[PDB]
Amino acid sequence: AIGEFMVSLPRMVYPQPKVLTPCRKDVLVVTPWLAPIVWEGTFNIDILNEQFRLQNTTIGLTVFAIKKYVAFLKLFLETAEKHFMVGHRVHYYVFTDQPAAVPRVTLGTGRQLSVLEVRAYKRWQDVSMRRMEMISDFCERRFLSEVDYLVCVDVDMEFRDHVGVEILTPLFGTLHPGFYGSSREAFTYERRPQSQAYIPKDEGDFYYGGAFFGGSVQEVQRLTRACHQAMMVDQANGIEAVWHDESHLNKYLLRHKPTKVLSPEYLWDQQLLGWPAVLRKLRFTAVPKNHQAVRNP
Amino acid sequence: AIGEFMVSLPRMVYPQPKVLTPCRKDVLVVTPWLAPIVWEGTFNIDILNEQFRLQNTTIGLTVFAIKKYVAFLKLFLETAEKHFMVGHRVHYYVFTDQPAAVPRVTLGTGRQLSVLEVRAYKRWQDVSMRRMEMISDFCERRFLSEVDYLVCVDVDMEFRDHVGVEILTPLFGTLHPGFYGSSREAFTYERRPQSQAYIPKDEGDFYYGGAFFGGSVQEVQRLTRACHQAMMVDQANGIEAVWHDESHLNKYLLRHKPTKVLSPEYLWDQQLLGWPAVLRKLRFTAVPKNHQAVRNP
Ligand SMILES: CCCCCCCCO[C@@H]1O[C@H](CO)[C@H](O)[C@H](O)[C@H]1O[C@@H]1O[C@@H](C)[C@@H](O)[C@@H](O)[C@@H]1O
Ligand SMILES: CCCCCCCCO[C@@H]1O[C@H](CO)[C@H](O)[C@H](O)[C@H]1O[C@@H]1O[C@@H](C)[C@@H](O)[C@@H](O)[C@@H]1O
Ligand SMILES: O=c1ccn([C@@H]2O[C@H](COP(=O)(O)OP(=O)(O)O)[C@@H](O)[C@H]2O)c(=O)[nH]1
Ligand SMILES: O=c1ccn([C@@H]2O[C@H](COP(=O)(O)OP(=O)(O)O)[C@@H](O)[C@H]2O)c(=O)[nH]1
Ligand SMILES: [Mn+2]
Ligand SMILES: [Mn+2]
Repeated sequence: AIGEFMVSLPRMVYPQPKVLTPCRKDVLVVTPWLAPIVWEGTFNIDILNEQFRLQNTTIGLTVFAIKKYVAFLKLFLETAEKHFMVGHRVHYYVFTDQPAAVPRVTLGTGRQLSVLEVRAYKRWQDVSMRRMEMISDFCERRFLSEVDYLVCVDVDMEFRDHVGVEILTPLFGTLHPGFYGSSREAFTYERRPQSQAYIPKDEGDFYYGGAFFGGSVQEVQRLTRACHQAMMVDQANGIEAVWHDESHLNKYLLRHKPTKVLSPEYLWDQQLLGWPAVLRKLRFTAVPKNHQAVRNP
Repeated sequence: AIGEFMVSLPRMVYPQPKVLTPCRKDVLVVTPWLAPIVWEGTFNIDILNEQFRLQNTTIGLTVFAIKKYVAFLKLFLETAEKHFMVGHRVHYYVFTDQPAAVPRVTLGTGRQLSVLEVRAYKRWQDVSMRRMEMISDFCERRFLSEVDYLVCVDVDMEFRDHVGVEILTPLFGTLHPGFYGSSREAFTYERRPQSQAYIPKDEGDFYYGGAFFGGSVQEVQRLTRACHQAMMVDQANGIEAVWHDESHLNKYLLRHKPTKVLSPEYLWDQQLLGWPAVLRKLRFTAVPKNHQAVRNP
């Protein structure tokens, strides 16, 4: 459940926080709207685990595995078992056009998997974009009754290190690995004024990755609903945003500030971008793929 | 109101946050439980003002002016008018044993003051401690149906700089100005295990000042009820905590982590402590007083 009130912790022994020592001297750890930016070194996971366990927190994890992308599920789920929310209640939701192709994966106690059969769109752009509509629909159909928080990710990925309750908050986005160090004019926002996802060169906080966002079920429902509606308006106007659902996610989070922002520890591609010193851990990373081959028959 | 969901902001022009530049290099700006620690340089007040105005936020401010402390009201209120939550709805609650002695203070638009008549205790310790009971009682009688957040402060103080919506959150405490750089072993927590306020030497995050705390009405009601109840247990057991209400406030916030922590900018004494480099602003500060003279006939 999401408790309405602060919870009471038992006695705990851990190092005292140091007021006169910054937890990181190399990165921004809070946004100008006072949302934590989650980097290793900023959180004590034992405290957070207590707070969230005391509320019997249940986390849904949504993933789409349409057409050839069912091949990514085995490694995705096996690594999630090792690294994602261990110790907490987890409900995986695998959206797929091929229920029988979902691999058998042994789950830890308190963890379960639902397969949600959905239609496959022809264009990969549509498959990716229609995730917003499908997530929104199932929030009403299933998620509101079943989980407290939703975490919505790409399937062509693997967990390599801890991804836990430190990310949970009403609404979160994740710094895109290609742009965390970029100025807002280099951000690949949709720049056509006619698009609902339009963002001018003098606006923008961060470039958030479409591959990892989430929040309470109610906030994720609103975000996904609003993004879908924006895409439908664009469609009616003959427009498709440069980066599809990610463009609309960025517009949404520009205007509705997330209450936490995850660092690129949470969304990385090691082959493409290496391992900068600023990343103490690589938690959730790309799996090599041949885009053209895997996206088409 | 305290909106259920994130609000939508209009277009805004402000400097882009810099992921690879820490906002402060000299202080901790986030706790190990991912609560912001509020210092100048961590927040953009324009973004926060928009967020809270869109919710039509009403902030209540409680202050006790019992016996000779009515003398502090004029400067307290006149400076609050210049610096506290300007632009937002404010409801001052002045608890006093002398309603007729409350000074006439001119208020800006959207701001109101209520005088709550309460009993005077003989001992200054009891006057200070009974604030918990009194705030708790009025949370139910009045604050629940009248304001969104409550801010509870000492009266022997003046505002010298901005104190605004950046502090608002479900539950906040403030770093005591005397001890922000101290190790936990040095904190003047209650150390007798016979007291409900007991905290052993290997526990403690910060030493919070009893002169400035707050949060949602519901969280403040819980904190103040719990502190009063603990004080009554100690009294039945023949013990009074070393620092009275502050000792209990500290035990409470140790076990129920605050969702923001305010830096000593928000609670200072310049005569005692000067103006250290770590304080870029001095926002709410002690008015000199002769403790013995003002606390007794
Ligand atoms: C100034 C920096 C210039 C260099 C930026 C380098 C990374 C670009 O990244 C792409 O960025 C797009 C938005 O602009 C989409 O998010 C796309 O999905 C993403 O590629 C995906 O994520 C990537 C991390 C890779 O895994 C790629 O294979 C994926 O297709
Ligand atoms: C290692 C540092 C050694 C030096 C510490 C110097 C500040 C001490 O502070 C007192 O601390 C107490 C708890 O231990 C109570 O909070 C007391 O109300 C407070 O004095 C109040 O607040 C102070 C800021 C002053 O305004 C004082 O006049 C007040 O009575
Ligand atoms: O044929 C497809 C194309 C994409 N997707 C889903 O849409 C996500 C985003 O697509 P992709 O990973 O190819 O985008 P990229 O990361 O390269 O931008 C994938 O992770 C899958 O979950 C899918 O299931 N089948
Ligand atoms: O005779 C008194 C003593 C205490 N107080 C209230 O209790 C608060 C805390 O007492 P005080 O400021 O004297 O404590 P200190 O800050 O010195 O520790 C004061 O700000 C007043 O609001 C009061 O109204 N009358
Ligand atoms: Mn992907
Ligand atoms: Mn005082």
